[PDB]
Amino acid sequence: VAALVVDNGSGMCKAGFAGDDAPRAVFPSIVGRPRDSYVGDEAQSKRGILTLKYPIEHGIVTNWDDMEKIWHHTFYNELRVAPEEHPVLLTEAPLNPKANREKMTQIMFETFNTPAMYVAIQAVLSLYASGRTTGIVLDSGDGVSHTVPIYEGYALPHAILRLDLAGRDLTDYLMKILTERGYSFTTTEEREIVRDIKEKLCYVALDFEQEMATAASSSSLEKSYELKDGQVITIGNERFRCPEALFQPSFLGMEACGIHETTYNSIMKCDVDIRKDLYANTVLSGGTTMYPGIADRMQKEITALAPSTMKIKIIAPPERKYSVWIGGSILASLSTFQQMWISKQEYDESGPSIVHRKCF
Ligand SMILES: Nc1ncnc2c1ncn2[C@@H]1O[C@H](COP(=O)(O)OP(=O)(O)OP(=O)(O)O)[C@@H](O)[C@H]1O
Ligand SMILES: [Ca+2]
Repeated sequence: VAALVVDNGSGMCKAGFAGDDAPRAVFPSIVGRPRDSYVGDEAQSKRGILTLKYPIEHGIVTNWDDMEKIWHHTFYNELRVAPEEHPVLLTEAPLNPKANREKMTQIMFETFNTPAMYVAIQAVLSLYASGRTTGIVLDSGDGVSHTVPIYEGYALPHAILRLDLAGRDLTDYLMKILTERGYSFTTTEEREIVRDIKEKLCYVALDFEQEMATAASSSSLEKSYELKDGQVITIGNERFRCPEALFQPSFLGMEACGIHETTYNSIMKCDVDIRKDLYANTVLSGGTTMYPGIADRMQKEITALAPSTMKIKIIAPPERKYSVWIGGSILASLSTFQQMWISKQEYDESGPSIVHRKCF
């Protein structure tokens, strides 16, 4: 029988069967409750009568009651399976606190009675999906961006960096600057419309200053978008100013290095003898890395920071929106992985802290 692959994020949850090339269910990480409980799409649609919670903040689980409700929904409503029948691979953020790993483990075995489980780092799974075991991954989702150096299958914790600027922040920023053109997007249902605008029309400029000058001298960069009621709006320099905040956190009032400088800073924290492997194997993952033009801009910026003789290669896989899930599916499918699982007998004997020596 097949193992199950579950990838829980700040914005979206992805789940399915080990061996498939895509997840079977993708839904919002939202739990709703009367002002008895609703999860996912139903919670968002019925949001008028409900109080909404987001159990995962910047990649870290903060509310365990609600996280359990998401897992019950994932098994019984979305995949339509019995947890006690299947081994279960779960995913976690880089630098997930020790206590969080243990509680995760406790709930699978004691609440859902899984015969087996395992937990792997999100960024490591993405690297695997690209057929590599050495490289540095930039993972940018809905709530957090990480840069993660990896060597022979092992993430290097001393060199991992965290930036709390991602897709959710970009959506809000686009709402703001579209107003300064005369439009008025402010409500929760309007936020969802602007999220669509962002995903369809936005892009990363190669040279920001020059792109600003092009937009100010003609309408060559303008694009249109039709709203539900038939109104057509027009967007110009907003198309590239929005994702520019990833490269300049100043735009949002943050005193922080951009995603290009963060990647270089992580590499510089690693042993001199491995840096060249990392420079030549920089991989992009997550929904927020989907912008057209993002790989060429990363290439340009890293080149200006690195030594002049250095070989720079940015890899941006076409399926990178789901490369965490696909990496898990690959791993849980390998017959040479089957003796890596934590069994329930092992749990019964050692308890939740067995996870530190089994999932290393
Ligand atoms: N084509 C696209 N262009 C730009 N942004 C996109 C695109 N598709 C999705 N996104 C954005 O990516 C985000 C979702 O990505 P992902 O599922 O990787 O994050 P997550 O796992 O929910 O969150 P995190 O990893 O931060 O915990 C959303 O903010 C969404 O608006
Ligand atoms: Ca994620």
